[PDB]
Amino acid sequence: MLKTGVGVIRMWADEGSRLSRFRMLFTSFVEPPCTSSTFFCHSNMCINNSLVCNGVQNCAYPWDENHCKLFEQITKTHGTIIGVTSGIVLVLLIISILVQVKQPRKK
Amino acid sequence: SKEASALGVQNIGGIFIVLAAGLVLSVFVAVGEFLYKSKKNA
Amino acid sequence: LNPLSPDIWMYVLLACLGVSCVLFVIARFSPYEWYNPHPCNPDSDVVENNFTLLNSFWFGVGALMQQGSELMPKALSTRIVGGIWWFFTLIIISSYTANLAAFLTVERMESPIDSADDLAKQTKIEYGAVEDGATMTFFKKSKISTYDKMWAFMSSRRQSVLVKSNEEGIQRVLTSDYAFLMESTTIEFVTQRNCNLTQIGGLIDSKGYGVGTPMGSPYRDKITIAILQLQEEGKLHMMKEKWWRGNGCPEEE
Amino acid sequence: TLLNSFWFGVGALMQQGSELMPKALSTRIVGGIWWFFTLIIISSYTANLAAFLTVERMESPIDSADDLAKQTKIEYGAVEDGATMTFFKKSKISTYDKMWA
Amino acid sequence: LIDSKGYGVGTPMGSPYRDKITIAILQLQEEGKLHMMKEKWWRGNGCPEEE
Amino acid sequence: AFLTVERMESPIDSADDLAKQTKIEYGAVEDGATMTFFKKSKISTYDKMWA
Repeated sequence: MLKTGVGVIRMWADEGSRLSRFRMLFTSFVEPPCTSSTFFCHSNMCINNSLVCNGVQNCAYPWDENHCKLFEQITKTHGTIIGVTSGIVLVLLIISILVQVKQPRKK
Repeated sequence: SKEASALGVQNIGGIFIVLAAGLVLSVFVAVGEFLYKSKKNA
Repeated sequence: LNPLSPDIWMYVLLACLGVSCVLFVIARFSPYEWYNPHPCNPDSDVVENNFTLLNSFWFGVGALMQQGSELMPKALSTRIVGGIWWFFTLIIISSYTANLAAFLTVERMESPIDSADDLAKQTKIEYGAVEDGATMTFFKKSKISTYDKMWAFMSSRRQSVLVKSNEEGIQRVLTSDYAFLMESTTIEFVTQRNCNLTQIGGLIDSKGYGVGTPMGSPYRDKITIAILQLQEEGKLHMMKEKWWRGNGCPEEE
Repeated sequence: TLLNSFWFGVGALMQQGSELMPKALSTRIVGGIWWFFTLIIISSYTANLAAFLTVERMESPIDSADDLAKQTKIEYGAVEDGATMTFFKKSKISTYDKMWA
Repeated sequence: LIDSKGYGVGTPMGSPYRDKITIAILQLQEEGKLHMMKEKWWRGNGCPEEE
Repeated sequence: AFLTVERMESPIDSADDLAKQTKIEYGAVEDGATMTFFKKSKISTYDKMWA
C-alpha cells in the first residue's frame, strides 16, 4: 500500500536480465471512502471510476471484478439434432395415420 | 456425498436401442405374416 | 421432474408418440385384427379392426402410466410391439423411482456441520479469521490435532482467506461459505442482531472478563466479592438480559 | 354417474383402475391427467419412506430448560439438599420459578 | 449451560502461593494442557459405532 | 433398506479402520516387540489401539 499519491518502482538486475518477471498492478483511488461514482471492495477501498468488473483482480480480494452476477433446451450436442429429426418422423407418421383415421371403414 | 446426479442418456440408452430393434422385427414379422396369409388364401 | 435430466422427458414423449403411430399402422393394416362384432355372431360380413388413433395413442400412454388400458392387442405384431413398449415403460418408471430414492436419501443422510473437528475434515467450506486477532494466533500456538490441522489449512490459504475486518468477513460469510472464527460474545450479539447467522459448536477457547487493577489494589478482593454477590443474585445474568436478551429477541422469525 | 365417477377417482388413485374407462376423448383428458398425478404420488411416497427407513434421524422433543418447563409429562430431578435445589430455590428469574414450584 | 461456576484450590488468606498460582494457572490454560488432561481423564472408551 | 445397507457398508482395509472400530478384536504376540512397539509407539491411533 502506497501512503502517498505518487509511485516509485525501481528494479535492479546484474547480468540477470532473465530475472523471470516482475509483473504487478497499481490501483488508484485506494484512498477515498464510498461515493456513488466509486465502489467498495475492502475497508476504505472505494475506487471505482470504471473498474467495476474490469476482468482483472482489481482489488486486494475478489470484490470488484469478481462475481458481478428456454433456449438452453434448444442447445444440445446431438440430442437436439436427433430429437428434432424424431419430431419430423412423428409429424410424417401423423400425416400417414390421419388417412386411415378418416379413409377406411368396416367390411 | 456428491451424487446429486440427474440420470441422462449416457446411463440410459439401451431401451431406445431395444425399441428400434423391436420396431424392425415388427415390420419384418408383420409383412411376413401378411404375405403368408395372402399366399395361403390364394 | 428433478431425478430425470431435461432431455429424456422429451425422449420419453417422442418415443411414446412414435410408438403409438407404429401401433396403429400395425393394427388397421393387419390380416388379423378385423373382427366379427355381434356377441352371438353367425359369420357376419361387417368385420373390422378395433383400433383408432385415439385408442392406440391412449393405450400407449396408459401402459407408460402403469395403469393398464382398454384395447387387448391380439396378433403377433401388435403383441410383440406392445411387449417392447411395456418393457420400455417398466424400465423407465422403475429407474425413475430408483433415482428419486437416490436424491431423497442422499439428502436426508447429509450431516450439516456441527463441530470444529467436523469442519476440519471439511474442505470446501473455508476456515480463517480476522488476521492475528489473537484468534488464529492461538492456532499458531495450538497443540490440538484438530487445531493443528486447522492452522495448517489456514497457513495453506495464508491470506487466501484471512479477512482483515470483522464486518468484511461478515459480508464474506453472508455472500458465500466461511468459518470466520472469532469471539463468542460478538457472535451471539451479531446473531441476535441479525438472522442467517448461527452459533456452532462450543467454546473452543476460554477467556475471562475481569477488572484491571495495579499490583497495589485493595479494591481487588472487595470488587471480587461484590461481583460474586451480583452473580449469585443472578443480577449480572439479568444485566446480560438487558444488553443482549432484551435486544436479542426482536429477530426470532 | 356421480357415484361411479367418484368410485373411479378413488380406485384410480390407488393402482387398480376402473372399467368405466373414458369412452370419449374429452373425458380421456381427465383420465390421463389423473393417472399422471397419482403415479407421481405413489412413487414419491415410496421414495420418501425408503428415505426414512434407512437413515432414521432420531429426534429429541426437548432441547432447552424452558422447553420442558412448559410441558409437564416429564419429571425433573435434583439431589436432595443438592445445591441445585438451592440455586433453583430463590429462582428470582423468568421461568425457573414454575419448575421450582 | 444455565449457571457459571468454577473450581479453585484450597488456600487460606494471603498464602504466598496465591498470585504465584494464579499466574501458573493462566499459563497452563494458555498452553492448554488443562484441556488435554481433562479430556484424557474424561475420555473413556468414547462413542462406539451407532451406524 | 437391506440392499442399500449392505452395499453401503464397507470392508476394512486400514489400521485406523480398527482404531475407530470396536466390534472385532486385535491380536498380537505379546512381548514379541510387537506390543512393545505399540506401547512404545506415540502415534495416537496405535496409541489408542494399544490402550
